[PDB]
Amino acid sequence: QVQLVESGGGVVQPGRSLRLSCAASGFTFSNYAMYWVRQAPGKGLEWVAVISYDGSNKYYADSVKGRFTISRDNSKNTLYLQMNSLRTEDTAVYYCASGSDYGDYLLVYWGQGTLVTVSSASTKGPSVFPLAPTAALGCLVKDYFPEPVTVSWNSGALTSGVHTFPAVLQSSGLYSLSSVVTVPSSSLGTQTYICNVNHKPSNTKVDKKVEP
Amino acid sequence: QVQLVESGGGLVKPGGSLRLSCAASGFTFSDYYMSWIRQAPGKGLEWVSYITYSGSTIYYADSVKGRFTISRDNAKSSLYLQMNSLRAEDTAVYYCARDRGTTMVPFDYWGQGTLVTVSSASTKGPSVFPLAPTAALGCLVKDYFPEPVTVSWNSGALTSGVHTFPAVLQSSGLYSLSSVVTVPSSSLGTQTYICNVNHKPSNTKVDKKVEP
Amino acid sequence: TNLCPFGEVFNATRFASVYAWNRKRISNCVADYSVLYNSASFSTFKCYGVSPTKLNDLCFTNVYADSFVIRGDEVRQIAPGQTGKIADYNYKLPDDFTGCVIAWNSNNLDSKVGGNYNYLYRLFRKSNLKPFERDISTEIYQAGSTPCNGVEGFNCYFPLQSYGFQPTNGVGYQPYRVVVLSFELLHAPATVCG
Amino acid sequence: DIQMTQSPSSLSASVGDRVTITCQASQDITNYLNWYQQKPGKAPKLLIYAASNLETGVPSRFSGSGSGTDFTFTISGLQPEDIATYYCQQYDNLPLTFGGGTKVEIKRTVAAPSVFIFPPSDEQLKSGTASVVCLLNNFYPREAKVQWKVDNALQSGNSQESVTEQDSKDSTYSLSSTLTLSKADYEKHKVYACEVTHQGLSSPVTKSFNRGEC
Amino acid sequence: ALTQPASVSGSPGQSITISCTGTSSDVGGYNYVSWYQQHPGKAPKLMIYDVSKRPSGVSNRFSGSKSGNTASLTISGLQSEDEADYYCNSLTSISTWVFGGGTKLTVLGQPKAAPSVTLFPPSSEELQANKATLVCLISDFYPGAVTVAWKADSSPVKAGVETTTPSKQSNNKYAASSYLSLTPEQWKSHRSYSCQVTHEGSTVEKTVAPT
Ligand SMILES: *[C@@H]1O[C@H](CO)[C@@H](O[C@@H]2O[C@H](CO)[C@@H](O[C@@H]3O[C@H](CO[C@H]4O[C@H](CO)[C@@H](O)[C@H](O)[C@@H]4O)[C@@H](O)[C@H](O)[C@@H]3O)[C@H](O)[C@H]2NC(C)=O)[C@H](O)[C@H]1NC(C)=O
Repeated sequence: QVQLVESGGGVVQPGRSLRLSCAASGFTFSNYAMYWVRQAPGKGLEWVAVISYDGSNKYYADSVKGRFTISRDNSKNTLYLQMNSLRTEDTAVYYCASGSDYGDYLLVYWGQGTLVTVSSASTKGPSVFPLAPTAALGCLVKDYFPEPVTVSWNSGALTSGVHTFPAVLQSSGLYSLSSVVTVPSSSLGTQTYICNVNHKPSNTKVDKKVEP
Repeated sequence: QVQLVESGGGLVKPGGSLRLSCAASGFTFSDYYMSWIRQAPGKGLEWVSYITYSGSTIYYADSVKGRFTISRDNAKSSLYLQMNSLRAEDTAVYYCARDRGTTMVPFDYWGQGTLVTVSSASTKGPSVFPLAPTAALGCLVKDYFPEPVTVSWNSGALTSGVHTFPAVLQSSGLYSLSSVVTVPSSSLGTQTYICNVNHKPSNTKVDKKVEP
Repeated sequence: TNLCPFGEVFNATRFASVYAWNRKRISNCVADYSVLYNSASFSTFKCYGVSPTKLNDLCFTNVYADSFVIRGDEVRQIAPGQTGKIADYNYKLPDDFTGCVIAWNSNNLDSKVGGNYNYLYRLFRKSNLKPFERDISTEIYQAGSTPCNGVEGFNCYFPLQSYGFQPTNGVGYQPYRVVVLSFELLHAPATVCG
Repeated sequence: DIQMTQSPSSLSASVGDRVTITCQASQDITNYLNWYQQKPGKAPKLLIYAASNLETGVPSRFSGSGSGTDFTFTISGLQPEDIATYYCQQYDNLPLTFGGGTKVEIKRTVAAPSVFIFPPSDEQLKSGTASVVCLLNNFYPREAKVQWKVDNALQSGNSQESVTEQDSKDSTYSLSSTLTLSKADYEKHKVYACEVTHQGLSSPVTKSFNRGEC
Repeated sequence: ALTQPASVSGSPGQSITISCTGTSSDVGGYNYVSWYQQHPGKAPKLMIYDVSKRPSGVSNRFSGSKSGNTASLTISGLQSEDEADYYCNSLTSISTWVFGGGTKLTVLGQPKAAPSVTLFPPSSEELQANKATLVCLISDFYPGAVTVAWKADSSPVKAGVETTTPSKQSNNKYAASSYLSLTPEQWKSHRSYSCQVTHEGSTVEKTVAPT
């Protein structure tokens, strides 16, 4: 079936380089162009580059021109990216574009996309502290890096009144997240609340017992 | 109709570099060879370069090899040339010549050409002085560089009885020409006249009245 | 009692260049040309000898199908007694042409970014092309005196060159596919009707 | 690398005359040569290609021939507009080369030189120099002598001659003799006169003036 | 970049129009329109290309057009699912490429929701590290309008605030967090710090006192 699978990527430091790829299947890869589209977190899109159908012609965005190289291979049907001279602005999720039929430069099939960030921030484990005063409670996962950290109350037992807030990046470089529970004051002391914090880039288990 | 407009030029430091172009029109630019011929001021012609249709094969003159390069672009229908490590004696008017066209005929309508010089003094503009008395009129331009300088009387209102002398080199190192116009004195005090100077290397357009 | 496989011809996914123009002999059908005629998806539809409506309700004995890729500005060259690159060296309909010519915009299918280097067209020759004359020869013609020896150089490179076909071009500078019909009559009974 | 030889290097004739230019090759080249025309300032233009063929749009009065190594080009009748340098170039071997150059003038009987004299502009006097000019217009032949005389003192060594190319209608010449000096000594002197000694003249005529008068 | 409305809204069953304006060199010179739809966090999907042409699969309710240097997309019969972003695109004959911009569409079916705000004094363990980040947690507001304005005893304070763009929560409302960065001498010397939020003009007061 007409599908696309991106290679992958992760956090990187500025000024460095990185290679990205894209797996194809279900169509003649050797008879279409390829493109790459990037989208900043919570913003619009932006064209990056194009590559001709036979590794012949190239183009680049005026922002990326001079820092990127494209390369394909009709044998393995495998397209290759190479982001060089990494800049923190380039942090976005990059999408592998079709070059589909019944068309031209336009984009159709739109493989899922790999999130890649550029930030030289200190990867710090999650330190949790209670949030104690329909009274609410919470746990304080502040000054961590990178995004994200998943939370769970009582290992999948509490669900009514769970929201995720914008933990926008502190300009220092470390995020700060939390978890909430909106519960009437009648059932605050009867049952217990535990915030199961899991920082999977570091694989740590940190807990705390909050009580109003 | 079939033309061949050339790109700019002007002064270039010794050993410098410059890019020349040759826009086309009136013929499928992808069906003709190309060649570049240069002619020093008041001397014989001289073949320099010769490029085939696809940039596959390239030829240079034995005196210019290792310093010249050609290119093509079937899309823009425009031939290019970049010259590097310029010698002083390369100063000439480099034309834009096709070769062995579709039918058979060689070296067809190849056109005007652009001056290219090798010197370094300045790019100053001219100064004008009038001349008044069956008499004649004229205005004198003096101490300008570099060539050329075109002059028109009353924005080319007069076509007959006009003369322009080809400029020479002054001992200082500049050029200076002269232009005179004759007319019966019946309309001496009645009609007025101005010569229109155009020094493209400086665009210093100046006009001046001529009356006793 | 089967229809002509016009689907695989027109709706084909791959076309050959003009000098290597392809040919498919087609016969023994029940033919409905009105599905194309009234399709109104064709930027141009002309032919000479019989009108479309009158030919739809008429029987014929033999028809050929040919197709290639040309440039829009040169579409007019596909007509009897025309001149130009294609008329001289790539394709030349005879004057008493009795087939049919159709062409539509295919900028959405055949053009490609950066320039499609696939299709070709012949450039020079020692003479004019006869009717339906195919010349696949890439032989280096020699208009000089020194021997040629195959290699491409100072005398008369390949009589084969590829279009640009950039999609960013104007109307006439974009490829328009074409299918050249041929309608002939012989002593054999008419095998295609409506 | 093959050298080409044009002959001769100069030529003059009147209207209706027939002239012939010759081109001699170094090695064998069968019928591969062209003939060019370059009016001054403009760009050249093909006249005859393959040393035998007539370019379309060129007057039939041009024709030449030759084969192998020796080639010739002829002009049936001159014209007041066919005054231009002529060029030929090889057509076979990789390193193309052109001819050597040959001019073609037009011969006339004689023309009397008209004379004028022009005072320097006051604004140039404000600039601080004097560039006086003596005009000779619409005469023949191209050779002529111009002599300055300031306050009955002959002046030579600081002159400068500029001669135009011959005309196309009457095919005459014109020279603008400019004597540039500083305004200081130009004011030190008072009377100026440029004298011409031309063949067409019968006596040396001299236009003059007096500084400050005009 | 092109021109797009930063926001747009309507009622279910209505018909909306969205503007996509650029220069004349690109959108005004070619029939090279292209429109898109992108669900949150998912992969975009082609909807309209070059005039009003639709990929096989999308319903006929979509409709777009272009005039002068302006491209217009018109939806008929708004629905809850169609509430998502929309993007336009076209050719860039100056040998580059360009996208339209941003246009968030929100089909309003419910009038408005009032926020649920929670305030907590800083943890006892945070103060021991010379740190006191007063944090006020907000939830359950709609539409996406919440700003932070911490209230001291008798003077406003916004020093070192972490202001957030509202994010739609699960119950068709929004939710947000806060972090107040004042010195420990600012945290203890005050009588009672109050959390004051503004959502669609609504304000709920929550005060904290050092205990
Ligand atoms: C080459 O391929 C073409 C693409 O498959 C072939 O075209 C198909 O031929 C059929 C023959 O009848 C056409 O038929 C009808 O089309 C109408 C209109 O559909 C449109 O309207 C519906 C809404 O009713 C809309 O949803 C569509 O998107 C269209 O806008 C249908 O209503 C009929 O049921 C019937 O299908 C097709 O239109 C035509 N396809 C296209 C894309 O035009 C063509 O026949 C092939 N050529 C050969 C020689 O085989």
